[PDB]
Amino acid sequence: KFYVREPVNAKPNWLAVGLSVGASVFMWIYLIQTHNEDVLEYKRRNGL
Amino acid sequence: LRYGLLAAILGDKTTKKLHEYSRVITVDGNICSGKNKLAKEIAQQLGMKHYPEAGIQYSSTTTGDGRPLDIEFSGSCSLEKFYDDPKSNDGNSYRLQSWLYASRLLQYADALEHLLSTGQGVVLERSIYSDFVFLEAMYNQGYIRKQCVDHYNEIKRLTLPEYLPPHAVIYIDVPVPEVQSRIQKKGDPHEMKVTSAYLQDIENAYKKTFLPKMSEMCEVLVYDSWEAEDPTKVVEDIEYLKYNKGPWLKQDDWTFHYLRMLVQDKTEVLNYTTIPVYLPEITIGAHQGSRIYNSFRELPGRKYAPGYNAEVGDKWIWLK
Amino acid sequence: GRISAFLKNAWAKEPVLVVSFSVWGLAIIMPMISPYTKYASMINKATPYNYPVPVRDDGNMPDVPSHPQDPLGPSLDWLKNL
Amino acid sequence: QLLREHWVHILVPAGFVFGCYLDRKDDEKLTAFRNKSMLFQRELRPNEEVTWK
Amino acid sequence: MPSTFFNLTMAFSLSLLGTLMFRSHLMSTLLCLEGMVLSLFIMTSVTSLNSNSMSSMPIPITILVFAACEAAVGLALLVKVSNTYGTDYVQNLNLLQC
Amino acid sequence: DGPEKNYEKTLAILQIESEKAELRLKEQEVRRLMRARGDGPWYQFPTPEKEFIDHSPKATPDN
Amino acid sequence: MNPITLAIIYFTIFLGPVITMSSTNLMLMWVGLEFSLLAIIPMLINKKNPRSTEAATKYFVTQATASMIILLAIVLNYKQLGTWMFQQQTNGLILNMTLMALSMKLGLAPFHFWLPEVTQGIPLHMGLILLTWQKIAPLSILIQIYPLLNSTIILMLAITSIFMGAWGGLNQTQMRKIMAYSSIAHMGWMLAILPYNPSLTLLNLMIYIILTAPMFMALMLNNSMTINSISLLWNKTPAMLTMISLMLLSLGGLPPLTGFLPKWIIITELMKNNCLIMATLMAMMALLNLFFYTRLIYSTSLTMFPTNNNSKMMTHQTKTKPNLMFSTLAIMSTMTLPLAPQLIT
Ligand SMILES: Nc1nc2c(ncn2[C@H]2C[C@H](O)[C@@H](COP(=O)(O)OP(=O)(O)OP(=O)(O)O)O2)c(=O)[nH]1
Ligand SMILES: [Mg+2]
Repeated sequence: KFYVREPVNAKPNWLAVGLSVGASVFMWIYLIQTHNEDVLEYKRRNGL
Repeated sequence: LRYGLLAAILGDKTTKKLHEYSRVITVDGNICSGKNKLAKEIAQQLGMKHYPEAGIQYSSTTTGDGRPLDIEFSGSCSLEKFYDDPKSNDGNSYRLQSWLYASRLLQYADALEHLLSTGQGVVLERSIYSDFVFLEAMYNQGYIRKQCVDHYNEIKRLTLPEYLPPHAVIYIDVPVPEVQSRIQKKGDPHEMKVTSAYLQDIENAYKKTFLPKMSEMCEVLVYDSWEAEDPTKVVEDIEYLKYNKGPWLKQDDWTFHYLRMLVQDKTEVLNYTTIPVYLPEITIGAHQGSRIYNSFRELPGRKYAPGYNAEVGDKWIWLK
Repeated sequence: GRISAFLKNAWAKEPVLVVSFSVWGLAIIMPMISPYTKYASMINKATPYNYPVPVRDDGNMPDVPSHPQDPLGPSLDWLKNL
Repeated sequence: QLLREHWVHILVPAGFVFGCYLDRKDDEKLTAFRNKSMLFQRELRPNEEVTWK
Repeated sequence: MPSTFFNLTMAFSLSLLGTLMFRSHLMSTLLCLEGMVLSLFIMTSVTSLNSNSMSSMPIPITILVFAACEAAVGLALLVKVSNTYGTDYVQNLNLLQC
Repeated sequence: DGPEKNYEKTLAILQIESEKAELRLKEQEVRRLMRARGDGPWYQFPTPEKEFIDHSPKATPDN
Repeated sequence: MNPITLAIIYFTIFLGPVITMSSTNLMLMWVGLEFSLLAIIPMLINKKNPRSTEAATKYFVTQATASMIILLAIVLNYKQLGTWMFQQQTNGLILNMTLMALSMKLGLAPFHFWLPEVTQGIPLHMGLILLTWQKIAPLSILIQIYPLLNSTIILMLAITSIFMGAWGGLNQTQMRKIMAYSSIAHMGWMLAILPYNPSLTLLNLMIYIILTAPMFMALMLNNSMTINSISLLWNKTPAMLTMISLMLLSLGGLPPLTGFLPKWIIITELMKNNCLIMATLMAMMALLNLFFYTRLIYSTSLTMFPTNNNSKMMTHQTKTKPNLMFSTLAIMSTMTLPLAPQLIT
């Protein structure tokens, strides 16, 4: 116990950490799926 | 959860958490006349938070580790040096006055935040409303100059009307020879080097100027030492004291909320104390400011925001 | 219990706001309850403020009547029996 | 612990390798006239498929 | 109708020129503003009635309501000026120059 | 690598830049012509919609 | 203000320009303009001081006169064409009065005399609200009628807007007045590019908004009203001077900052439409704008002005004030120039 007042960021905001990590993971997975779907759609449309 | 508009919506109403003893009480008096003991006893037997006199190291004690910092970080002004030589050419007197007013403003903001957050009353010793007494005493003694007086008055006009006046002002009237005798009996060798002209200037500033401006807007409780030196009649008067004047009656929940935000953000509190008015008494050059600010930054626990300093044991820095 | 007591002593001390709020609620709910609500729109539709322009028929439509005194068409017997 | 202490010494060589890689990518991108310049229009050797990579 | 519409447009122009040439009375300035508002109402109403535009006769009602709320706001501002300065003189409103 | 690689890379770069030059000149001409006489996709300024016109028979026969 | 009227006032402030942009009717764009004006007036008179009352009164009378001129133009168009939209053959007098009144609403010169004074005397967040949000709706009305406007009148209004804005921002010291004449110069640039390419007008508007937001956030961090007040920022918040310098150089239009891109593409399109003299004069006045920006940079970042004694206590205290989207807007307003083909359309 160093600071005389309890810091706001003394403990990590676990809800914020979980929401941010899950959001980043979700956008990464959705990005990979949409990129693969766009590649497949482009190849199907152009006959490649 | 940090206090804010969302907390006010979900319910953090100051008027809901108020009670009878939720009062701002300020004890005032001359240099050495029973001011500390009476405030402590009043707060103890009224269940109120006692705030002693905000010294030079008030910000040092209330921020960080709470140990007193070096003098060059805490104002670079010495009360002992002022007592030894009040007319020094380096402007120690006005630097001490401005630093003590800033400390008193921070203490008043802390007390107001505590009262608005917990509902507990506060008993301050010599708040911001009775520091112009010391200002005018040094001006009438020739210790400071008219430019310093104008700058202090400008800062007081900038910061003072944003807060609420105390509910009660208990004053200790005391003769200058009695103050001199008590100062001699205390034994501080720097403190015996004070002049009866300065003490009379303090007492005259009190009687002529401080008591009336408290008088038309809050409850004034002048007592002698013998009316004092027994903290039961004063508390009885506080009990049988009616608050039917001042701006405290006109305050409602949202005014309390905005005042709570103002006193909970310390940067807005000390915003106008650092106005760019370049008096040579308080102006600090770029090189000295650079060195002082840098050394305060490698002071332990002050390099980063609180909770992010790994040298003092803060954990989960990478995760937050 | 407490809610019933609150409306009860509200009605005791001041009935103006109670009557106004009850009239407000009744004005909301009664068009959703009464069976005559559609009949106002039917009457407003049936009221002939404009000339009914005759149509040139090719004989492929038998629902339109050739004569006003015909059984065919939107009669207002419901309006007469209303 | 040597890799932990001297990890700063690989950033500039990594940038050099990355710059060589990007030069190679630009070089294979600008192949619209490979073995098509009239100064260097020659028949391909049987042991090779491109004049330059 | 063209002569009366020309008269209405000249009335609007005169009210606009009066608004642009200030006198000591912000009340008089607001009155010139409603001279413009009233001229706008008559031109809109006469145009709608001449064109038989029953779909657009609500437009005068909307301009009246919106301009009336705007003038209520302006009257509140003039009340604030009269309270802080004693009077509504526009030359008292000049300390934002520097 | 050799001089032929740089030679043919320069040829490809010059071809790309010349094609970009003629494409930019043509799009200047296209935009100028279309703005002067809007008849293609670009510079199609709006026009009130015919779908909001009443076509039902009305009270006045002379419409 | 209690949260009920705070929500109502902010919702109407939001709703005004939204109705103006979403609306295909001249009447509805008008009513959105006075939703914006009426809803924002209590926010100017929120502080309840004589300067705020002065700013609110001047702002009200200016917007009321301009709104009445707009309604005059709408009514005259309604008589002449029988519709509620300047379609193709409305009168040039009507269109010029519309442009006149929208320029009066925007505060560009020679109708610029109220904007520095209205920006002064109000809090910094209301200066940000004004100088960013209150201009999208008049720009929306201007963009909807781009092929009908008068290029001569627009070019005169634009070049004098940049002239007066550059000279004012050169003149004063106050941060709010500096930002107001900066706004006048930038609206001059947007107005000049309006008749030829409204897409570049929108691009310049977004670049100016994402440059104006972190200026105003940085000012609100310490309520620095003055050049001296932002000059002692090194003692208060030293971790911002680099971004202050970068964003002020971006506001000046210096490459490789992304604020060079609006001026560059505007000059390019103007030269596509052959107004070389106008483009040269605009760029020289932009150099004047960059001059007062560079003086501000010299005051706040590259030199170190003398400080006070209570700044030690202010450094003793902590702060959680600066919000998360300050850095995002700062980075997007500094280092976006290689994405110029993506930014333009
Ligand atoms: N110059 C100056 N001196 C001050 C100021 N505030 C307090 N002091 C001095 C007066 C005393 O010598 C010393 C301690 O303050 P006190 O008034 O509390 O004195 P002390 O604790 O000795 O007596 P007490 O029983 O509390 O009244 O600080 C101020 O604003 N200016
Ligand atoms: Mg004491």
